[PDB]
Amino acid sequence: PQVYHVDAFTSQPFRGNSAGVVFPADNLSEAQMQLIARELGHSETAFLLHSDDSDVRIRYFTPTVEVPICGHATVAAHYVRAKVLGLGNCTIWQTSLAGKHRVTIEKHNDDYRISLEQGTPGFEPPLEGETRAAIINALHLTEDDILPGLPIQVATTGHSKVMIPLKPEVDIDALSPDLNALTAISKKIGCNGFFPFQIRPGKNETDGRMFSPAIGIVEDPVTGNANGPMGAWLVHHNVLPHDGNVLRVKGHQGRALGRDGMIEVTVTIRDNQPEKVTISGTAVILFHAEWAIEL
Amino acid sequence: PQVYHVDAFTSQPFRGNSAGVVFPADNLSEAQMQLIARELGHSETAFLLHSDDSDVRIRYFTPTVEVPICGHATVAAHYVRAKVLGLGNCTIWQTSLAGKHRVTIEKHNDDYRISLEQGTPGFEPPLEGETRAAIINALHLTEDDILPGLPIQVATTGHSKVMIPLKPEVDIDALSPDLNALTAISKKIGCNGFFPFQIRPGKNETDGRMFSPAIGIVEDPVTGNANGPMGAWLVHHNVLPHDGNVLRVKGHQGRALGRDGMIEVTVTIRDNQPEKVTISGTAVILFHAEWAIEL
Repeated sequence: PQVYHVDAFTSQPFRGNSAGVVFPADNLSEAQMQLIARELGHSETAFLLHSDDSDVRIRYFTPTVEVPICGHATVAAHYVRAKVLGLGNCTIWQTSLAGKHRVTIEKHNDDYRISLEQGTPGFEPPLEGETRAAIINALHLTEDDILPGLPIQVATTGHSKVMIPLKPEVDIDALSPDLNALTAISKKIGCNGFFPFQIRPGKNETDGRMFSPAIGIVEDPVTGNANGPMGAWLVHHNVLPHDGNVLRVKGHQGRALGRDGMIEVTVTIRDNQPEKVTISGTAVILFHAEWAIEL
Repeated sequence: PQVYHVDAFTSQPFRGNSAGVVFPADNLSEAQMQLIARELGHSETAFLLHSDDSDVRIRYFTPTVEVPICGHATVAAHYVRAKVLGLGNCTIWQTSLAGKHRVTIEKHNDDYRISLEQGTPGFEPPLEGETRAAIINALHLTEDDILPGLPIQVATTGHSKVMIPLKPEVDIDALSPDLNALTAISKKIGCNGFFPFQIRPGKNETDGRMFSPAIGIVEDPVTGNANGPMGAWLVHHNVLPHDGNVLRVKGHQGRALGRDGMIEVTVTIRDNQPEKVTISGTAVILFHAEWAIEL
């Protein structure tokens, strides 16, 4: 029984999004898992369990509550598991609270990249009138800062987020929103995260920040559930040119926090609509240890 | 270069006040120590360094800033150091930004107790009028709940706290303070922490809670710089009987957080006043490891 401290969506130590990984977590109760996640203090800790109906079952806990699948924690978990079991190029099936998920492992020069297929892409009607203006004013921007001819709009591949497309000229790192205003807007529109992003001039690459004060996370460093839908939204609205039937976007997040990370978003396209979204990233293990106490 | 994860002021895993301990830290810069402290996410991480004017130097970092000294981190550090070096019953001097402090290490039953001698006890003029009323109201109490004829006041042995003496009848675990009100009080009085405490009937034994929302810590599990001054306060205001040489109080803190800890406070007495305050506790190492990355 070991604990691993992992920075996900980065190969640079102390960057990315940190997660704990514990295994084997078989015969740990729900309450012991919750206690260990509280103790480690990461946004999430993944606990790896044996499964007879899948390759592996993962349970995910914040310091206070069990959650369903989490992108960065899932990357961390499979990165650890690949490294410990010495996997090569493999497809793995994992179970969680949220059912079954397809995970891919790619090995290149003794390092690993983990891919996760997300749920079905979807969009809600664009936010207009007072709700739009209130979101823009919560970021202390004006309508001139928004990418022309594109909506502020809830997008999802499983956990919904508000897309806020910004012009390249906007200083996204200087953004300091009204957190209480965003929290109020989240209850009305029923969406707990806001995702302002911009596109690097000329490239299929982006820079975003994810603010979710309603749920108690002021800002998450690197968010698969924002970057995935963003890639889907980019196809849906024909914002980026693509050859073939795939859009590949390199999403950057976490720079203002001093926790830069990179998610590769691959979107398969059917009749110019997003069909499937896959997110990819690597990780770095800072340290790992056997527990010095009986659990 | 190793990292230890320690719960201080307890022998029970997952209780007490957790701290990180890193050593040797001699080839780390200030920036690296700060990043490590941020990464571990403990309220404090202690870094153990060679000293040229004492037995050991310690630097203390929260996730955001360097601090002069802290009790639970000091206990963690010397506990780890005692385990790693196989020390016996030793009295040593440590150096920090707070200066030179005397640390005692005691070995009983293959385990260790660490004592730290704090600074000189100090007591400011009692808080009265609107300020006293504001503090009581922010705890959702009334004047009937405060230990009769005793002041609410800033007291200190190194880092000041507001002493709030409650009747033993008050349900201290049920307190849920107006944190915005405490934050505004802290700014007016120039003190960031509030320490409601009560005395167990017939015993030299206390229960307390330390709230410090002004600095982004809603509640601290076990605070040496609150329990120390509390011990001194009890002598200064003639609250508990004693022989006249020493008063020993067993302080408890952290129960409502599910992070129960204990801190022994020893106060030497001269002319019916507190002269010298020592705090003591044990600790438990949850795990430790060499860093897997180059620092």
